[PDB]
Amino acid sequence: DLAARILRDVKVELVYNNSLHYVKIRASVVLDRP
Amino acid sequence: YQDKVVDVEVSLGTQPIDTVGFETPMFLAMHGNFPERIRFYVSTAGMVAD
Repeated sequence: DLAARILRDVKVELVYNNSLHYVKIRASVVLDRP
Repeated sequence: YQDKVVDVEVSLGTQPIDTVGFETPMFLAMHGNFPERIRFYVSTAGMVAD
């Protein structure tokens, strides 16, 4: 590879940022707390 | 006898060498578009030209 002057093994990694599509919520009503 | 006050030898050990490559495929089709036996293409737009 040095003789032919060619570099091959470059590597990269990325983490794409997913947008939000759906949401689910749980609510509750209480009178007191221990 | 010698004819040079200083003499220098230089030798290059950087000779490149042919290598095989495991990438390029072949498809053996039937046609008469070009006279030679093999043609290389980098895109379909090149093939449509021929």
